[PDB]
Amino acid sequence: SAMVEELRM
Amino acid sequence: LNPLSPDIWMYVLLACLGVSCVLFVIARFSPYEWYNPHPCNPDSDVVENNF
Repeated sequence: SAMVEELRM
Repeated sequence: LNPLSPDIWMYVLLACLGVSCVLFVIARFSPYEWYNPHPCNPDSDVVENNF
């Protein structure tokens, strides 16, 4: 969740 | 620009590009750079970017 949240933005 | 030999000039340009890019990479992994603009109102968790 952390990587996705800070990656897609 | 004669003093520094043409080697170091291009080395420095490439180093600047690489350092900026790795800074950008570490910015995403950073925990606290996400700084919810205008935290005067904590109403919404608008987690937004910098760097």
